[PDB]
Parts: sequence; C-alpha cells; structure tokens
Amino acid sequence: VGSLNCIVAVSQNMGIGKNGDFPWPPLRNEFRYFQRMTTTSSVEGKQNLVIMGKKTWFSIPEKNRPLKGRINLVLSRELKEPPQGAHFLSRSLDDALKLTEQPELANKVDMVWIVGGSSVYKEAMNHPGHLKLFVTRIMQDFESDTFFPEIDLEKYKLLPEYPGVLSDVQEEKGIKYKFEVYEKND
Ligand SMILES: NC(=O)C1=CN([C@@H]2O[C@H](COP(=O)(O)OP(=O)(O)OC[C@H]3O[C@@H](n4cnc5c(N)ncnc54)[C@H](OP(=O)(O)O)[C@@H]3O)[C@@H](O)[C@H]2O)C=CC1
Ligand SMILES: COc1ccc(OC)c(Cc2cnc3nc(N)nc(N)c3c2C)c1
Repeated sequence: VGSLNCIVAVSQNMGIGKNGDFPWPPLRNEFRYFQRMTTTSSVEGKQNLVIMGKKTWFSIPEKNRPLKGRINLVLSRELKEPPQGAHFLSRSLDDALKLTEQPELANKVDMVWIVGGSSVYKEAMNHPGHLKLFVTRIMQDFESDTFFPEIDLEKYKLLPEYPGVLSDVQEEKGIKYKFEVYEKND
C-alpha cells in the first residue's frame, strides 16, 4: 500500500546464494540491517509485508521463520498452502500485490519488501512505476549458483544518500561491504 522495495546482498561477481545459503560466511550486522529495514513501518499500527520465493523461505533457518513483526508471503505455483510458519501464499507477483488491496489487509500494510530470490527480483524490477532497490555490495568475489539480475543504470539512479543507511564501508569477518539505494520511477 505504501512503497514497493527490493532488498538483497550481492557479491562483486553478482552472486546471492550457493546451495541454499548465502555464498559468504554470515554477516551478523548485515542481517541486523536487513531486519531493521524490512521491519520498520513509517506509520503507527501498520506492518510491513515481505514477499519471497519458496527457496528463499526454506533457506532461512527455522529459528528465524517466520520473520518476526512482518506479514510473511511465499510465492509458489506448486504449494497448495503456505509453508509452516508462513502467513500467505500467492501464485504470482501480481496476485501478491492485488491482495495488499484486499480490505482484509486493507489498512494493515505499510511498505512491501521483495526479499528474494532471483526470479522474484527480476519480475519486481520490470514492474513499472516507482521502486527502490536496497543493495548491500559485498566487496569480493564468491563462488555462487544464483545471481542477482543486471541493474539498468539507464533506469535506476544510485542515490547519494538515504536516511538510516550508513554511507561508509563496513567490515565484518574480514570482508568489506557497503549499502546502496537505487531509485526508479517509469
Ligand atoms: N544474498 C541475498 O540477499 C539473498 C540470497 N538468497 C539466496 O538465493 C537462493 C534462493 O534463490 P532462488 O533460487 O532464486 O529462489 P526463489 O526463492 O526465488 O525460489 C524460486 C521458487 O519460488 C517460486 N517463485 C519464484 N518466483 C515466482 C513468481 N514470480 N511467481 C510465482 N512463484 C515464484 C517458484 O516456486 P514453485 O516452484 O514452487 O512454483 C520458484 O521455484 C538461496 O541461495 C538463498 O539463500 C535469497 C534472498 C536474498
Ligand atoms: C540466518 O538468517 C538468514 C539466513 C538466510 C537468509 O536468506 C537467504 C536470511 C534472510 C536474509 C538475510 N539477510 C539479507 N540481507 C539482505 N541485504 N537482503 C536480504 N534479502 C536478506 C535476506 C532475505 C536470513
């Protein structure tokens, strides 16, 4: 109902996963960042909705599923019902978005966050209108089996800054990374 946003951590080789996991060792503050960003609602009494593919839901450890304080929606054409812990199941990105507009969640959803995987990212990226990409650039190459789609710089503008997102290069476990925000409106 508010903003449509994507959030991803990508290596310099554009990788996002490896055998059901993140291609690098776990970054606990990257994660804290991901939690803070998708969890905070710019409006009282409203909650954010997170959309993810089926493989993304199964890659999150059980202890962490469902993502707390958010409406969790899984995308699948094969599941008959939401996985255990999940709140909604949709068969496509359009229906996930049309549901937002159901008087049910009428006034319950604030921002919508696309949290993975590839398939779900590309399709949000081609979705017309206004969208923001929140990209954590992991500054090294990592052997990966899943990639993030190409960012069209003719459509996406990298922002010079954004409220609540550090602009300095971070370092954890001896790997460097930085946070970026891209905006579109076609
Ligand atoms: N570094 C990072 O930020 C992130 C990394 N990841 C990682 O990426 C991998 C998961 O990636 P990926 O393989 O791309 O998986 P996805 O999570 O996108 O799972 C794909 C499944 O989801 C369903 N689905 C996906 N897109 C759609 C759609 N548009 N409409 C309907 N159903 C859809 C389909 O399910 P069905 O087959 O059941 O139809 C499809 O098989 C793991 O490695 C995970 O750890 C994930 C998120 C962020
Ligand atoms: C251990 O907690 C996990 C493990 C795996 C896992 O998804 C692959 C997640 C979810 C997770 C974590 N950090 C992220 N970090 C960023 N920047 N973007 C994401 N989309 C993201 C996601 C979806 C959380």
